[PDB]
Amino acid sequence: INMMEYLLQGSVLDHSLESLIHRLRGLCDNMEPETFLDHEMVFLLPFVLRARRSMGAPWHLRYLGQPERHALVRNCVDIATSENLTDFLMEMGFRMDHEFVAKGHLFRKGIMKIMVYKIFRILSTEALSLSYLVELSVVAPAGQDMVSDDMKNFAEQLKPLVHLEKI
Amino acid sequence: NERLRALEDIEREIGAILQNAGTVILELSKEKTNERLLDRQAAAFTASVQHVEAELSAQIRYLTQVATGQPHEGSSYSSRKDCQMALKRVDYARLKLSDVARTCEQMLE
Amino acid sequence: LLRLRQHWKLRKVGDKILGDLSYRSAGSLFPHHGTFEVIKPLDVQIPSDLEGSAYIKVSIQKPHWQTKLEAAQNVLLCKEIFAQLSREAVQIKSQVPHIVVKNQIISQPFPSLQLSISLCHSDHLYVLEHNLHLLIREFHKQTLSSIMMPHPASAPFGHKRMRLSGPQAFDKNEINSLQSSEGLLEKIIKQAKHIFLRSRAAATIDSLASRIEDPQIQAHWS
Amino acid sequence: KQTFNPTDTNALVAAVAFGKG
Amino acid sequence: KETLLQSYNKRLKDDIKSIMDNFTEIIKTAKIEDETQVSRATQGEQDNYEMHVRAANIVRAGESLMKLVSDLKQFLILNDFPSVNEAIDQRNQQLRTLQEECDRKLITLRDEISIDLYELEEEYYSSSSS
Repeated sequence: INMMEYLLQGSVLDHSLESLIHRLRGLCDNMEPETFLDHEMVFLLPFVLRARRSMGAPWHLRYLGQPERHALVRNCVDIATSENLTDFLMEMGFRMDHEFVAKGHLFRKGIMKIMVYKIFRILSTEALSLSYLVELSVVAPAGQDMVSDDMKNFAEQLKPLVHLEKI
Repeated sequence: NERLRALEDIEREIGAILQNAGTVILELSKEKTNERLLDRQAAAFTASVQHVEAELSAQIRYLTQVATGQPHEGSSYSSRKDCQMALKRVDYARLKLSDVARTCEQMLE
Repeated sequence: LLRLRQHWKLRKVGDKILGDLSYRSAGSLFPHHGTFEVIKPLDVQIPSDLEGSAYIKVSIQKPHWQTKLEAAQNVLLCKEIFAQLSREAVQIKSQVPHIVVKNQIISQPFPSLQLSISLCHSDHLYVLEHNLHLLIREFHKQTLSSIMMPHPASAPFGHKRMRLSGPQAFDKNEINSLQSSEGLLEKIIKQAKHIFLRSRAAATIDSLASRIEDPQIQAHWS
Repeated sequence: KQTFNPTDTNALVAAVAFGKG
Repeated sequence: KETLLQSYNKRLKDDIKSIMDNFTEIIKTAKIEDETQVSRATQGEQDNYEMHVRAANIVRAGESLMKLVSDLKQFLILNDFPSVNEAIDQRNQQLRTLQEECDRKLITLRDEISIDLYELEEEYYSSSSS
C-alpha cells in the first residue's frame, strides 16, 4: 500500500507566532506540545531522498515523487530505518549536497499535522529565514478528494494569521 | 484583567452619554437661566459619543485579526478528574486510618 | 462567567452559552454530547439525564454551581465506564460466564466469587472501584497522547514504542504481545481474580498461626 | 496588517523543496 | 464565525448613527416655525407623541448598545485564546502540583506504615500460648 500526502505551506513572522502558537494549540486537540529538533539531509543519485535524525528515535527517511483541487500531492513512501543509514547511502553511491536542521513546534489533529519551524543552515547553526513555516501534511493511502476537502475548512480557520497556499 | 476593565469603563461611558443627552434636552426646557449651556453640553456630547464609538470600533478591529477562532479545545479535564479522584484516594486513607486508630484505641481499653 | 471559564470548556453559538461537559475534548470515544446550559448567578442546568449522582460500587459478596456541575461530570463518566464493561462482557469471551442485567454485570471469576460491578443511580472494596475510574483514563490516554507523535518531524502518527519496534528488528512474539491489550473487563476481573485469592492465602496464613502453636508461622508481607 | 510576509514564504519554501541555501 | 463578527460591527455603526440621527431630528423638531395650516392645538399634541417616541427610541438605541458592549465581553472572554490558553495551562499546571504534592505525602504515609506494620506484624506471630 502506497499513500500520497496533502500538504501546503506558509510562513509566519516572529511577532505573529506568539499569537499563532496559542491559536493553533487551542483550535486543535493536544496537550503540552513538544519542541522537535531534527537534522535533515537530501540525497541525489533524480530520486531526491530526505533522511531525518531527531534529537533517540531512529533515522526516518522519506521520498516525495513528482506532484500529481486546492492541494499539492505527490506520491510518498516513508520508511523508518535504523542507525548508520548515512554511511549506508554512501556505499549506495548517493551524494549529499546540503543538510539543514529544523527547529520548532508541531501540533496534531484527527489526521492532519501542523508543524511550525524555521530552517537552519549548517556549515554552526544559522537562521536561513527570520519567519517560520507551517504546513498541513496529511498522510492517507489511496488519496481521494474527500480528505483534501477537510483541509480547506481548517485552512480557512487559520486564514487570518497566515494565508497559505501550495507552490 | 487586561482590556476587560477598559471595556467596563466604556460600558459606563454610554450611561454618561445618555445622561448627558438628557441634560441637553432637559435644560433646553430652561428659561433665560443657564444661557449658553448647550454649547458646553453639545461639546461634551459630540466628542464623548465619538469617543465611545471609536473605542468600540477599536475593539472590532482588535478582534478581527487576533481572535475569532470558531471552536476551542483546551480540555482542562485530565487534571480536574484525577485531582478530585486523588482526593478520594486521600479520603479513603482518612477514614481507614481513623478506623485503625479506633481499632487500636481498643488496645488501650 | 470569567471564573466559570478557567474550569470548563465553553462554546457560544448564536449568543447561546451552551457548554461542553463531555470528555470529547480530553477523553474520547463516547457518543453522548455533554451540553450544560447556563441561564440567569449563572445557574447551569444539565440535560435532565446527568442529574442523579452514581458510583460504580464494585462489591464482591458470595460555589454551588461548581459542585452541581461536578456531580454531572462524574455521572457522565460513570455511565461510560459501565458501557465499556457492558459492551466488553458480552462481545468477547475469556472462559468466564458474564451475565448482564439492567445495571448489574454479574460475573464469576472464581468458583467461590461473585463480582457485582453494579452502577448505582440516585462489601464496597473501593480498591477495585477506584481502579476502574483510573484504568479508563489509561484507555482514554492511549489516544491523542504525546507518545503518538514522532520525534522525527516527518512521520505518520503512531505509537512511539511501536514505530521504533518495526525498524529495530523486534521479534514476532513481543510485538504481538504489546498489541494484545485486554481492554477493560479483563484488566479488572483478573485483579479481583487476585484481590481475593490474596485474601484466601492471607487469611489461611493468619489462621494457621493461631491454630498451630507448636511451630510459629511468621509472615513478613512486602 | 503585518504578521505574514509573503516574500519570506516564497523565498523560504523554495529552499525546503530544493536547496536555496 | 466571520459573519458573526461582521454583524457585531454593523449593529453598533447603525446604533450610534441611530443615536445621532434621532437626537438631531428631535432637536430639529425642537425648532419653532410657522402655523401654516394645522392648528397648534393639534400640532402641539401630535408633535408631543412623535417626540416621546423619539426620546424612547434613543434609550432603546442606548439600551441596544448596552447589549452589544455587554455582549462583546462574553464573546471576548471565550475567543481570546492567548488569555484563555494561559488560564488553562496556568490552572492545569497548579492542579498537577497538588496531585504530585499529595502523592508525595501519600507515599510517606505508606512508607511509615510499612515500617510500623513490619514491627507489629512480628508481634502477633510472637504471641506465646495464644
